[PDB]
Amino acid sequence: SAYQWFYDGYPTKDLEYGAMPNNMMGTFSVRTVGTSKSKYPLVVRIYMRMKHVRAWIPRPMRNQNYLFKANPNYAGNSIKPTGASRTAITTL
Amino acid sequence: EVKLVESGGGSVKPGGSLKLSCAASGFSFSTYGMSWVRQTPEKRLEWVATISGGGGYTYYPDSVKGRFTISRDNARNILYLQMSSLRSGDTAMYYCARRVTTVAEYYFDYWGQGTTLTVSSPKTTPPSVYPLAPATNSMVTLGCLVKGYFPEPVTVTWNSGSLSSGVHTFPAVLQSDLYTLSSSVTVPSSTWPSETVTCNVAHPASSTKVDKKIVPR
Repeated sequence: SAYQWFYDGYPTKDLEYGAMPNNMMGTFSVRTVGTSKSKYPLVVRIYMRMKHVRAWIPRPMRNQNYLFKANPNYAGNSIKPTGASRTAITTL
Repeated sequence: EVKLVESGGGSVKPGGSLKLSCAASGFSFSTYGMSWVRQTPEKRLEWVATISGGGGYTYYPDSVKGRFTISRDNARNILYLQMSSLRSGDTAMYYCARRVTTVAEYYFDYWGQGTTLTVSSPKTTPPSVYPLAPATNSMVTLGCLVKGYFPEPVTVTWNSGSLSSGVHTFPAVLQSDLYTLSSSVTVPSSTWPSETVTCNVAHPASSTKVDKKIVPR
């Protein structure tokens, strides 16, 4: 019923954790027309406007750097404070 | 118990660099700010640096801002003080202190026992010990003059501690950029010279230890 960015389980320690496959939109195959290679070097750019959006269950804004496209794993050494720090709580 | 025990120091020639450290025990170190203070030969107390409860801010006085740098590692509960471009005016005894919060100001609860820093250009010299007997009554005061050593301190023990009850140890006095002290002991005429009296002078800086039997003149 909806694309879901987070899945807390596995599909019927594992490498299938957080994998909601039913979120696939499909593939776009590009190629020069014709039996033979094109005569020119080409570059295609794909833009995407999202329309008619509906969202549910809001959640904490990622405050740590992303490491992988799949999971939310972060760097357990480089755990930085959400925002700019200061000297004392009495100085501005 | 709250314990601050510091390490490092000794003789350094002027211009050299050194690092001092203090080790904490029996209180949560991270929740406190920590400072060093120095005492010139038992008189003047001078603040030299503080560090915030975490990394945060460091604060320095205007005699030192530039050469010293105070640090902490809140895994082993230990302060650090590196001192670079050390000068002759930096000779003193350095304590590590804990800084607590009061109504408005701050206060230093516990002080460590200090390390001693001597910044100086001369050599390390073993001392010379000379007996002090007299050339007539019922009490005998003997002595032991130990002259021309560097640095401090030295130690004068009398018959290996047996005579400690009648012993005066007079502070070492600096002249010739060498130190010179005296030490006296008091003894009943029943003990001397019928029994050996001997002063024992140990100078750890050089690992030199000399013994003088006081023989009657």
